[PDB]
Amino acid sequence: SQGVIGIFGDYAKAHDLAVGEVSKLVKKALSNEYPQLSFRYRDSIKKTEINEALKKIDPDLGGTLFVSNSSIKPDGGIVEVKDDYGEWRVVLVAEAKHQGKDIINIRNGLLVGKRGDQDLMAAGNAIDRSHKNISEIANFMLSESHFPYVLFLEGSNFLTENISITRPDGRVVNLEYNSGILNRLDRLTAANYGMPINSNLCINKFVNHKDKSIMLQAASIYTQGDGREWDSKIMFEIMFDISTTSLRVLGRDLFEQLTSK
Amino acid sequence: SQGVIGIFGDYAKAHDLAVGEVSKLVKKALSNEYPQLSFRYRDSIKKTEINEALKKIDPDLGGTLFVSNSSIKPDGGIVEVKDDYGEWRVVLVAEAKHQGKDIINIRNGLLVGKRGDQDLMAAGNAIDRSHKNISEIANFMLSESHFPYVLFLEGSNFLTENISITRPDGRVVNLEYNSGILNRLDRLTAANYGMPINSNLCINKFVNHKDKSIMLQAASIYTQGDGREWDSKIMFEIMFDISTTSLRVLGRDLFEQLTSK
DNA sequence: TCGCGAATTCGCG
DNA sequence: TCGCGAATTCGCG
Repeated sequence: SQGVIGIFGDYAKAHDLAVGEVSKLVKKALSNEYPQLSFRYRDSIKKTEINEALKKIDPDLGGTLFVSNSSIKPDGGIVEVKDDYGEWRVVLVAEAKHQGKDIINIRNGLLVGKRGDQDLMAAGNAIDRSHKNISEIANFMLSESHFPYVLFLEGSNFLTENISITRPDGRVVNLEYNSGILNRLDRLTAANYGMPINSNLCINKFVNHKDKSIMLQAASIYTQGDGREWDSKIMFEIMFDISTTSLRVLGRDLFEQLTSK
Repeated sequence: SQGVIGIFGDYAKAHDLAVGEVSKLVKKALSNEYPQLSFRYRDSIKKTEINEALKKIDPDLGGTLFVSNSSIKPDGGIVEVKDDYGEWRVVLVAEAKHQGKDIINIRNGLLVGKRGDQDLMAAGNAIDRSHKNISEIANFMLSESHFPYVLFLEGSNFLTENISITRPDGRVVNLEYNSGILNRLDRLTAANYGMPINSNLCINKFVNHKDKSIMLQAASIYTQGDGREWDSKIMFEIMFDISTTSLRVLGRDLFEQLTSK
């Protein structure tokens, strides 16, 4: 709670900064707050890197590639920091997804459906893709104790409250939030193991079962619950919060740089 | 290696059985081989179940649902067995995916692309969806030591060798296997942590890092490497193999039923 | 070049 | 009914 983020946030709002530009601005704020630490922003990671990180855990892992310069490209990029051993440690990965143009149709008068008949459109499964990148960055961070992955959802397919949109003929159509003809929110909940959405799940839980002990890598899933678009200021504050808690977890491998610089 | 599967396999080939009907036939073979064990086949699992399995690991897990009767429906169903405590243990989950209709276009004469110009079509990312279900059944089986998930890939987007298709005008067009304009095989490799495709990865590896010890749940990804469709006999034999090794892992909780029945 | 992402309508039980 | 899956063309750097 250092005040400087109040100025940064109002900058984002004053410019309608998308997720990618907000993560770039988060890097700026971080280096402003921690001037002796070294941050950077990437817009992609190559599969070779991920595989290289994998076989460092176990020799039999990470031994596959079919397209040589294949890569993943989170539309909000990766913010990293440099630790005391010169290694780069990811402190933020962000992505922003959209589904369900229903509120647009109902705001206007366009009747959708197979025969121009429907008010609503049966929600599709495109949002299932979001699990691939989460898997990639999870495997990338399989040796870290923090998973700083933030997903930002938007659209009529991601409602957490009931909303009423009125047509150009006075017709109030109602979007019922828990309706399985619209709500695709459940399609993401496997990523944080059914832990709460709209919350920062950055620090990894360790759960057991038998002698079977294991680590969970949960993603932070945030929803514009009322159908509207995201406020860049809030989007910014969330990312700053998830990145700082990442820095808290990295605190051991950052000490030298912070005390002697 | 009990012979009976030779007859079963030739049955599948003689009928072109899709993945779902092959898994149903696998159940039949299993109960034929293990007549004192109790198997069953489901075609879906409800999110409530998955959440119920999750909070059995940790109280804070599995506490989310937005659509009440939301479910997942692997197009090859789930084969289970009943253990000595009356509990049902999944021994097989199978799914079959398709991408890249290129070999059809080149077999015929249809030039694709924005202006009816191209021989090839730039491969899309629909195959990324396959990670959701893998996540769901992984969370479902987070307390098991075996992950019996088999994925069957088919299409010009999943080639492991170079193939040559000749047009109705003598034109040999060549599909180069490691071409990143066609090959989407890398889009699955996060599921088995870069371990070998076309192999049975059913038994879970335990890898460490610090004191940080963890369990990996790797999916079996099989490819029709030469673009063609799957032979139901082989598809069958693979599923039977992955399911039996599942039974091997369950061997402790199955003893009573096998010795006293 | 090459390789990555976007998220869509609608069928089906 | 309601809710799940299918996998597609093509833009963009």
